Amino acid sequence: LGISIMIKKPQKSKPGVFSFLDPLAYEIWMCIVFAYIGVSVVLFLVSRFSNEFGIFNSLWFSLGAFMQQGCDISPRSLSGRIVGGVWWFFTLIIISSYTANLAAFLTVERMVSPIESAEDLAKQTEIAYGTLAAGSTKEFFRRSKIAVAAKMWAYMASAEPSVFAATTAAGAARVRKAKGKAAALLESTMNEYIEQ
Amino acid sequence: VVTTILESPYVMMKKNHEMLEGNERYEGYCVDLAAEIAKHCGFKYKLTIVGDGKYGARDADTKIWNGMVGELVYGKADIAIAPLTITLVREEVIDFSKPFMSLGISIMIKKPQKSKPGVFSFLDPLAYEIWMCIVFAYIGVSVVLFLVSRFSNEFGIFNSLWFSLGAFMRQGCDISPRSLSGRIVGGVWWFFTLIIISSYTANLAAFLTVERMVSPIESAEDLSKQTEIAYGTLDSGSTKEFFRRSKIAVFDKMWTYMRSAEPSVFVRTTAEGVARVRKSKGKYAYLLESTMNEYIEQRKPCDTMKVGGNLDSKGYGIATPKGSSLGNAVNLAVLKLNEEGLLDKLKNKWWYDKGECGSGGGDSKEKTSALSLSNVAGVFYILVGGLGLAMLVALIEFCYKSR
Amino acid sequence: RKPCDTMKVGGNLDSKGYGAATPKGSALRAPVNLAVLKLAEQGALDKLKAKW
Amino acid sequence: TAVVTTILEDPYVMAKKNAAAAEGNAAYEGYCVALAAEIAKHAAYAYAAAIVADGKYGARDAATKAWNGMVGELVYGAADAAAAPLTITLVREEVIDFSKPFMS
Ligand SMILES: O=c1[nH]c2cc(C(F)(F)F)c(N3CCOCC3)cc2n(CP(=O)(O)O)c1=O
Ligand SMILES: O=c1[nH]c2cc(C(F)(F)F)c(N3CCOCC3)cc2n(CP(=O)(O)O)c1=O
Ligand SMILES: CCCCCCCCCCCCCC
Repeated sequence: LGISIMIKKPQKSKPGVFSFLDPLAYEIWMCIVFAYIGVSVVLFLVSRFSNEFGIFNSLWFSLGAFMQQGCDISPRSLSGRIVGGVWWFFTLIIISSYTANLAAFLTVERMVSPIESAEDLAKQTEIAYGTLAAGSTKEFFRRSKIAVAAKMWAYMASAEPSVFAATTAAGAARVRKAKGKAAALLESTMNEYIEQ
Repeated sequence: VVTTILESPYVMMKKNHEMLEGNERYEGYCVDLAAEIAKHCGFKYKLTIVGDGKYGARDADTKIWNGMVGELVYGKADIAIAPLTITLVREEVIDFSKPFMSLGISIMIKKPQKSKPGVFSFLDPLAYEIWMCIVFAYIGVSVVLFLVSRFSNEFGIFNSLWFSLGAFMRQGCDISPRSLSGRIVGGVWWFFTLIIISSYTANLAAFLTVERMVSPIESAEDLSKQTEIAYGTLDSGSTKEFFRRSKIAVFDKMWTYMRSAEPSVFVRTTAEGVARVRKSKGKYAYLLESTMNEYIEQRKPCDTMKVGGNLDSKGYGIATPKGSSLGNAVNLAVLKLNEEGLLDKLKNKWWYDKGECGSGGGDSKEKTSALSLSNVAGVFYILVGGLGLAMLVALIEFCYKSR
Repeated sequence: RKPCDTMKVGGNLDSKGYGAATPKGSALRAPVNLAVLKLAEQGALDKLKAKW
Repeated sequence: TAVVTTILEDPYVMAKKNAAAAEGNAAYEGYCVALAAEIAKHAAYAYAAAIVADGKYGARDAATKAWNGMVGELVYGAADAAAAPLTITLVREEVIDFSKPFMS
């Protein structure tokens, strides 16, 4: 056996039902609706000074224009064409932005690398790791003359909270409650008994 | 009878110094250096802190030394294993070792973090020149399509501009050209708009995926050239008096700037200077000793960093009074310690191994967040502006038609 | 001072130093040490390096 | 007078164009010749720059403790100053007496 890592088991992390709309915040998703109503009413207003752009027809055109599809009708006056052009530019930017940020989400999530060895845990500093208070594992690290091992010991010697655990039952509990923050360093056989 | 100083990384008191104080208790870089000198030169030294708490300087009228020079010229102490900026007046009164560490006047700036995304940021993925070329390409294609359709179909200027704008924004075109020369223009503009929109989307995805942070200032020459960021020293000291007695082109500018500038850039103490750099987001740059800067950027909260090389080089020695038989027993020890790779090992350990933060871990720190309204609102403003303008021109046309 | 196909990146790893050496136990030891220290204080060694 | 010992070919000491036209120390000038002009005015001596012959900095040969080149020209009393880039080393220090670094 040997000294072995122990980390919280990664959960399945089921995605939300409406997770497709994460790449844009909730404020954006509602100001889109409110700007759509505003545009559909202004286009009616401008067309109706005194054709086909009633209010229902105008809401249909503006919906079509947001979804990049576009309808059979199109404004045929200068002051309706201005509204059309500006709403077109806005929807182009918003849709391009949604796709770009979704690609960013997927790309970043794909390059995820869990802490797999001791070297990776040594370089990384986001997760605190703690041995038992008094035992052969702590004395190992104190007497350790390996740079990576000494790097951990230098870290474990001083920490704002006590990374050390008094009891191995406490050590298991600390990792479970820390939700990935605590990484116990116990013997391999006990580790394989606990995870099983 | 070795002296020392209270500087935190160099000679420090352990936790509960009251419980344990003295030779076997004191810690610090100079402490371990003294121990290694003993290992190379066995001697009976008792560690005594400097009484005055500061380094040497001779009052003009008094003409007496004090601190680590007063404790050595007057036989009050044996040597001084501590940071002495070796210099002319101190060397005329003490015998100095070969410099066991070299340094300079570093530049200290706050670590650059991502700014608040300003409005009109949606047009960052493409350079300004490309946006201008897009505008004038649209206005050139529309007029050419008009001319073509009016050599040999309606496609007047007002309707051709609408067709081109519709084709760019990927929204379906109302009408399509029927001639051949009217169709070549349509095909070319379709290809162009497809490539441009694909480029914008792809580059924006690159912007959001991996982020690069650039230091606003790189070196002291560019810092003098910029002058948008205010840079200040300590009030009075070597790092301050250097700029007055400097005749290099850049340094005279960097002095005559801070010589006459409001408010007071000069800081009372280094703690206040680092606090001011941390407070002001990017407007303050601090010019301190290189070692102090390197040490500070390692401590919590690790919110600062050192940029640029050292402006002028100095050295720290191990002072020893002129007549001492220990005078030549320290030069050789220092040179051997330097050559063995032991002094560098010491500095490395006590500055990076005792590091509150590490650069080699979490350097990427990759995290992606939902795109807030702040990023986008620059297009909501344009949308509402366009609507207001449309209503305005509608009333203008109405009032014109009515008369 | 050579065609810029190469560049220096990163800080130097170790430390060294050049000194205007004098023969052991000679009469030009102290004045030369003073001359070098005073030159470095006034930047006459930084004006020269920036030149060549 | 005093005799100086400089190494060559570097950025430090170079031979001027029309070296044959010029004579004495002026026949070759460089950074460490300009330096070894300033030190004169603070130690007040008139020298004549003399390039080392062997063209090596110096090390005691393993077989025979003979110091070569620029430090050798000092140890054996052949010439006095060493106004040239001699790295400050322990082995050279135990034999010869340096100054404080003029460059790091
Ligand atoms: O011999 C000197 N050695 C010095 C060593 C240090 C440091 F190394 F940092 F400990 C400092 N500090 C600079 C800022 O950080 C805290 C104190 C000042 C020194 N001064 C005073 P100066 O003349 O103003 O440089 C000397 O005189
Ligand atoms: O005292 C010394 N002075 C030296 C001066 C120089 C330089 F001035 F830069 F020429 C150099 N070079 C840098 C590397 O490329 C070749 C020349 C080395 C030196 N060495 C080490 P070595 O001569 O390589 O054994 C010394 O020990
Ligand atoms: C469909 C036409 C839309 C026109 C949008 C014009 C954008 C103007 C933004 C200028 C900001 C310049 C900041 C330096």
